[PDB]
Amino acid sequence: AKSLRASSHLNAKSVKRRGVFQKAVDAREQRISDKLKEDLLKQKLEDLKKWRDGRHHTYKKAKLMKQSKKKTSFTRF
Amino acid sequence: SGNGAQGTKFRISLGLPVGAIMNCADNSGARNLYIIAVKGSGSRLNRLPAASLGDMVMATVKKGKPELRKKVMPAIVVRQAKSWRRRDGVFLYFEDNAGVIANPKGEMKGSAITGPVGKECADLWPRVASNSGVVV
Amino acid sequence: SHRKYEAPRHGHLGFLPRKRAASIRARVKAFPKDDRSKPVALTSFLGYKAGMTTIVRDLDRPGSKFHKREVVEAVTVVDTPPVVVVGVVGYVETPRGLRSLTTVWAEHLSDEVKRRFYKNWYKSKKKAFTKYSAKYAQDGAGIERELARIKKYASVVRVLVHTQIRKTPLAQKKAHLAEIQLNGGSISEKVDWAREHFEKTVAVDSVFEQNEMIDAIAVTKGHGFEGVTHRWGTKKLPRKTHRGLRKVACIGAWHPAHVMWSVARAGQRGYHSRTSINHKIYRVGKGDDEANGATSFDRTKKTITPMGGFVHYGEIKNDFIMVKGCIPGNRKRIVTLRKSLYTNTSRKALEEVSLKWIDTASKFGKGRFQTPAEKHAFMGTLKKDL
Amino acid sequence: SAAKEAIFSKGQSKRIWNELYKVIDSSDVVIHVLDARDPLGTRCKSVEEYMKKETPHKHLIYVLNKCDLVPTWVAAAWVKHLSKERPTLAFHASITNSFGKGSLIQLLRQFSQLHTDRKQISVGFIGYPNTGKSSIINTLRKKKVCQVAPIPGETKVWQYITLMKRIFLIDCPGIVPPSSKDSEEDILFRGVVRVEHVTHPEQYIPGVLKRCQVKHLERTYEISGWKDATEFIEILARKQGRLLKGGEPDESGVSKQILNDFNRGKIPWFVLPPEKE
RNA sequence: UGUACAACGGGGUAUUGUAAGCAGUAGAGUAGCCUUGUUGUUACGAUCUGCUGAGAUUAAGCCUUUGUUGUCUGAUUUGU
RNA sequence: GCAGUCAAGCGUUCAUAGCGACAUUGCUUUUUGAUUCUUCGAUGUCGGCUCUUCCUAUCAUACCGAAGCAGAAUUCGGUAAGCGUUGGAUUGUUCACCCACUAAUAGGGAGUGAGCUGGGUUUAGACCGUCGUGAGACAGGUUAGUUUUACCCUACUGAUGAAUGUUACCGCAAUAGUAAUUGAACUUAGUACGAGAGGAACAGUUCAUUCGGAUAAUUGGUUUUUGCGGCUGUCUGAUCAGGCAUUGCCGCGAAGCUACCAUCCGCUGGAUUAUGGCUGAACGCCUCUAAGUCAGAAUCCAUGCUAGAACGCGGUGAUUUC
RNA sequence: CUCUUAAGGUAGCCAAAUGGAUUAACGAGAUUCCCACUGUCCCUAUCUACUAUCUAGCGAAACCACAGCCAAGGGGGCUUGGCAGAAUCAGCGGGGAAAGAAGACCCUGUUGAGCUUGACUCUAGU
RNA sequence: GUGAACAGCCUCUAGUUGAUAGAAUAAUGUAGAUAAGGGAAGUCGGCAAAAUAGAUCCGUAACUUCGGGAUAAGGAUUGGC
RNA sequence: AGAACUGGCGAUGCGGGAUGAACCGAACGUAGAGUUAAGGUGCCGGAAUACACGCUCAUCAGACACCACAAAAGGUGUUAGUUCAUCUAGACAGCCGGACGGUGGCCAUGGAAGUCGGAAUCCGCUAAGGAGUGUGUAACAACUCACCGGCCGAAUGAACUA
RNA sequence: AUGGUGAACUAUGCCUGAAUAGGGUGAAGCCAGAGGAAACUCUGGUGGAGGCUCGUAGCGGUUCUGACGUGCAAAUCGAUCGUCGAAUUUGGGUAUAGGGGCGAAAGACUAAUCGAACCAUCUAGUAGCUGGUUCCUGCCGAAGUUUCCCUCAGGAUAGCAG
Ligand SMILES: Nc1nc2c(ncn2[C@@H]2O[C@H](COP(=O)(O)OP(=O)(O)O)[C@@H](O)[C@H]2O)c(=O)[nH]1
Ligand SMILES: [Mg+2]
Repeated sequence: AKSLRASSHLNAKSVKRRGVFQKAVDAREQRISDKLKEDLLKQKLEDLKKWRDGRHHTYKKAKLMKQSKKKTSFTRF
Repeated sequence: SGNGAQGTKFRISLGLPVGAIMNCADNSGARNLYIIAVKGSGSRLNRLPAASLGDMVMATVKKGKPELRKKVMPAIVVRQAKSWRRRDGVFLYFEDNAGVIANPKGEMKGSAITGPVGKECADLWPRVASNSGVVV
Repeated sequence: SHRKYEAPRHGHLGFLPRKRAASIRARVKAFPKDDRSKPVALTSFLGYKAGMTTIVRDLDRPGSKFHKREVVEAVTVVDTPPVVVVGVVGYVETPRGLRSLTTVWAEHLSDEVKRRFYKNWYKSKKKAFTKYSAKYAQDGAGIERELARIKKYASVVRVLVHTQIRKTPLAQKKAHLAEIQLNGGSISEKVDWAREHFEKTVAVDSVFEQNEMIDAIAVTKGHGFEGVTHRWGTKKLPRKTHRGLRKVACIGAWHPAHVMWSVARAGQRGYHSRTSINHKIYRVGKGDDEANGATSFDRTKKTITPMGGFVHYGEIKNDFIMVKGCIPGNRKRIVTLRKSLYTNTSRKALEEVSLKWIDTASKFGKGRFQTPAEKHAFMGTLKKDL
Repeated sequence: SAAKEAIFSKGQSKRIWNELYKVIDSSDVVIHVLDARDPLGTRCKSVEEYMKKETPHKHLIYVLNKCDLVPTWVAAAWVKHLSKERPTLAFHASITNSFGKGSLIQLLRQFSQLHTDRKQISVGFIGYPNTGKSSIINTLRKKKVCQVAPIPGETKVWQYITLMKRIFLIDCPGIVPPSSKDSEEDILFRGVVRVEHVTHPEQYIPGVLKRCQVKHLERTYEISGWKDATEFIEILARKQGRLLKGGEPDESGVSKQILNDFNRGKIPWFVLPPEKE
């Protein structure tokens, strides 16, 4: 009966989202974030056991001069 | 599911297409049933309506008591020779595929069933479970 | 003349063209919606599909017919050693779409990534990032400039990770590099996190955890040129039909005087990129932990490695992700595991998974034993023994 | 209860009835062929009343075919009782050993004499499928002119047969009228039904035991002492070796054979004519 | 020029179903032989039993490898 | 349809000279659901197998409006083509009709005339019927009866690819495609509603149908693993170990391939239609509409998913030493 | 001118055993049905050989106005649009003055020749 | 040699090893097989395949021109020693 | 459909109608210049996004032929008209008030009082008020309009045509 | 039409040669046994008949959504099938020759030719008809209709251009 795109069932889903489901998502995420912090701490703890530049400037200037010299510019003529 | 069926029925491998003779497990006097139709089947183009354990069919009594033949009564498949899966994983099959005569509301015409009855059919049909001396 | 009996289309028109995927590693075309209030997290991961095995699960699904009953499930084991961050990419939001603004790499890159940048690694001088490490020497002025640029302008930050493929049983030494988007935290927090991580690894349990639904994005198994009867499921024509019976019979009408794009034709099957979503994580294993494959109902003290290893894949010496059901892609294949793009509202996404048993019997035959110890104790002593 | 088989509707087909109405529209004299075994069963009254209303000038005649399968007194009683309504004529159709051929020739020749103003006279034959209209035409014309087959429904169209320069015979597909007063059990025992397609022919056998006499049925098949039809079939099948693979009798097939013997005049049966008057 | 790769080998892991050879009284019985006797005995004899879940196969698109032996080399082209 | 009638109007000059909408009346098988259970010349060969798309004149599913619509069900109507629309029986075939299943078994277009096929156009054989003096031809009926791309172009399905310094990696997204579907089960409940018989639904849950996309843990299938074992016949003197039997045959058989014969997975935001409204003129009442505006369908457009412009683009790495 | 067709209650009368053709046997004859059996199908899958495929050698043919992307119009070329990027490989069988019959069923000339007949003119024979 | 056999299969004498080859093992084909459960529901039509099959023994119907039908049908067996 | 005539095409290009047997224009050698026809002048496209008076908004406008069809009508779209009617003895729209008396007229019946019905349908008092226009009641009650009147203040209504 | 040439293919007659495993059935005759007086009837054998049967070689050509379809082949290949002791199959010799022969009659066959073989000539047979019909320019330039042969056809006249 009621389709996937059904407004009624989607609205029941949306009411349900904000309850137990988003709670469980956010709590799960907090736990995984703490595990990541543990992981980085362990790794740093084993660690203690021991323009942009001239390249990009010439690159861009050449590219723009080639586009102006072959008449192939999106932005200028 | 059907009329008189208790709750949902999960997928089991279809064993009994239309035109399949199946034994009559009950004591209603029929000796075999001939599936002419299957309840609940979808409309796929060349697909024969097929029946499995726990499914209600429409069957004619082909051999047996003359008071029962030439008539089309509903039947409920209680055994099956096609191996199907039980969720506590085991694929199982019976030695014959058989059914019982039921009125469309689920009641058994017979007063007993002989031989084993699958639990997927006993569970789904209370009047089958209540008439089956051997389950699984 | 109208179609006499209405039948639905064979196949899906949204999975077209059924061509070979442009790369073996399937792209992630969408990442979960960024929520800056949450802390910084990785939205995907990279692992290798090791194989499949059997699980008994103590199902707690209220309202079900299998409620409070053990149910046997097939699962897929994805070998997931930790991936290590090597770079950042900042994306600006432009009226023609997202745009990579800049990319900052770690100071030291392993051989595994550097191999990814050559077709002929053995012949090379291995000069991969030699003029780029020097940008860290001059107190990191260029590195800091591009990171400040990401902070100033980027509206999407993606980290660049890669797999420690040497930890897998694979023969391939060329690691797999990818962009993983960082969700949570502001742009500056994303960049600072990533800078702090430029040579540290990220374990799989720092991205996913048990009882989470994840997406599997992988290029499927390839089958070569395959005909209509099985590329699309078209019915076989009657026996000994002239010109053959494994082909579609009529192709077109008197008009449009062409074969339509919708008519099923033969061609490449498989090796297509697919995104399969909502795969429940049944176990996030730990590499160092022996008894990976043991549970609280099964005390055998065994790892998830079947006897004889997996078939066409070695042992599981690493962290692994065991997901319910089957996954696109075959064994040995890089898969991308993604966080779910939406807060799923099914009750399956909420269930805690309670395994009773993992099938570590051999996949190289009709394996009947879980451990070599069990096989020995069932056989008895042989003639190799006295 | 099961569906009505398509084989008990045969003869009610619209093409057959169109063919009959052509035969009637084109005939001056209409012969209604009757089976002497059960004439009243094989009498199509609806066509008779249609002709009495719509075509009073066309002449119905009864011809009591298969007249050699009843006793002489039964044939005589039936002609006595049907002549009170319609001029009937006893007849046994056989190209070599007929009876009533001369009488029918004389009657048709008189019918032509009455219509001397109309210089061709067409005589159409009417009845159930298996009564013998083609066999009567072949008898009169004195060779295998129309197609003759015991399985009913052979001829599908009418055909003109030129008996004489003045007289034409028209064979017709046999009809069965759809009046519900006749059972669908009865539409089988009149030779109308191809018994091959009868789905459960084991049920009509007590009907045969009703129609036939035990004294004759013990003799047509050399078997005796059946308590019931359902075991009459099995004792006959064991006698004839019609046992399927595994020791069980070919019960449906033997029933089909018994019904075929009944309708094709291998078993002696008739319904007794009405009482003396 | 190496936790390299390869060809073999070892170990698992899987498939079959108990190898070749020898022995045995185990054996339907039939011949012969005398100690003419109850495992009489010498020979044949399908088969049976013991060595023997033995023997074979096992990546060719299985896993692993403290072993052995060898290889690491040519050709072509590409510049803002 | 024919024959009337009336007359809004028309002609007009005369409204009786005539036309003439709507409305209506006579004719059609007997007023008490019986029959009228009832058939009557298609000079027609088209029709099924596979497969695609479109139409809306909507059968179902979605949402509405009107009904003595209590409930349940139904009827009539509106928007609506997103998505489905069956298995058989039957006869020249097809519809019909029949049986059943189904949510429903809607109606059509382009159809598939030498993609494949059945009857018919079916040519020389033959038989019967009718006619003709005849040769013969027909009111017929029955039977048997070779037909052959593409290797060309284009379309379509997949696969490479030259050069825009070279080379490598990581991405963007114009455009184009798009997908999910239906049923019933627990609970809401034996509640609302009801004399009673009966008896919903939303919210919360669980499965399944059809489709689709994958996958091979398991189960099943398959076996040139000719992997292992056996069997027949013969040949290598016997044992061994083997050959041959157009893969010899039989049993088991890993791996691989594979099956609703196995398993997993398939969503959520905007804007609307009918309709229901708000404020409010037109028009000193009123009015959902004119200005403005709220909600609202399986719709649309996006999200998500597939491809990636081979002449769309970005970021980044290395750029040849004698 | 007259007038004609109404015998009994489950097998009769009978004709120098039968009263039949409802004929055995036979049949690559036409048709229906049943059992058995099966991939005919549900609903497809897998395997083997040879192809196809790639290479070395050898090397045709049909066909051919020129070409070869679509839509609407015009009672492929012209009109108006959609567009359009080298060179290509395997499939495919929608379309192609693209070939393969344009055959078959039709129409017409004063158009042969086979056959018939109290059509005409003749004639062997008799 | 097997076997009833000048059948099929294997071999001795004699003859031949000639038919363009090599490498892969996609779809579709040609030829040949196997397939769970059901068993004609497929089809215009059980087409094609399957099933049967040698020999011994038991047994064998209607009908009949008395000759047949008839290998009717339906059963029980088969090795080695 | 028949007759009679006259034109066009055949044998014939060219300009225009996007296109073209039947339409509009047009006296065909090779050119140059000017001017035009029919058709046009936003851009494709040579030529005014000219001037001017109105009308029209179409949830698939029209650009188009017209004593052509679907075509006779339907519309609380808009515009211009025609005829008739009402109006400082107060118009249209609003509120407010009266809306009476015989009388609950007769018949009917469980009831029927203007309003289930059948027939009458008159009189009085009036500024006006039906033996009642509808909602209503079991009947009444009440409300309502049609009809008057009070307040307001100046135009309005109806049918038709384009 | 005239005159010739073919029975090496094939049709049929004749003369002279040749070829055809293994099985099933079990006819007459005969033998023994028992019945009956006898004709003879029953049982057990023997025997080995048949335009009999299964089935090789052989001869044929049924069926297949068979293979092939510029093929190996202008009729093959594969499997399946009919028959297989004779009205059989077959070599050579010999006879029949075209308005003929020969035919278990299908117009079947008569050298890939048959609704009348093949070859040459008369013969360049006959056309209502189809296709084609070869250089340039200048100038003039139609008709597509009347009237009669009953009419169609086929034609003769007027009309237009000269
Ligand atoms: N015994 C008998 N049988 C007859 C007679 N007439 C016809 N039949 C049978 O009827 C069968 C065929 O019937 P048919 O003539 O085709 O019936 P129709 O279609 O009415 O002419 C034939 O086999 C005859 O044996 C008769 O007079 N006596
Ligand atoms: Mg007949």
